[PDB]
Amino acid sequence: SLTFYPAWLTVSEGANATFTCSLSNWSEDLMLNWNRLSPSNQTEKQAAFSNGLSQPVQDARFQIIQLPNRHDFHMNILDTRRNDSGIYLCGAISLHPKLKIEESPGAELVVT
Amino acid sequence: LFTVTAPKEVYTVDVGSSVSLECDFDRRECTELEGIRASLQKVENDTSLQSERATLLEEQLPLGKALFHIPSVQVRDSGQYRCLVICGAAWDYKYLTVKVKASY
Repeated sequence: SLTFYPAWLTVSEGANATFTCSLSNWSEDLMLNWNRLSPSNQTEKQAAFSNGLSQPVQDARFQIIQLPNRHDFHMNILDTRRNDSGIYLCGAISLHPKLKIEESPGAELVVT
Repeated sequence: LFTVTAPKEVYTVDVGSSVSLECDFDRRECTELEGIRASLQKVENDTSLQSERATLLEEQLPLGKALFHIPSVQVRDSGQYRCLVICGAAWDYKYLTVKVKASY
């Protein structure tokens, strides 16, 4: 399963925001996305981690950084903007032996 | 940068009839070099598996649509699904909702 913490994060505009996505009992082949919930509660992709590389969908402030010797990942927003405020989550996919998606619970970011 | 969108996010169907569900994807991020795979997963908790009830109408894929079909809808088919597309290393998904009308 996946967890995503802290459950609530408040930072001043311009400061970094860091969430941790933590994967339990996952295999070596990690494919992990960072998503944000829209006002309608639809998921929107922010960044992707695969191979051992993070890539942002369009904003390079969003980086997924694997932690030392863990299936734990920092989801960093560098230099936050007030309109980054919202609910975020992480999701992971395995393609073998069976297709599965796991989602973390949401975590809320407030940028003041 | 590959992404999936869901311009249609809520679907309605009567028990006994079939429902179609779809999500669209960015094709200029998908070639036949790295393959393309699509899946529908019913949300039953935090982890989703492939739906047993739905199948993929794969003729829509070259048009950038992942179109799923569930025949003979029953009440238990109600609720949220994740519409997932994978293009090589890249993947994304959207939530879709099925609303069911049951009569006698």
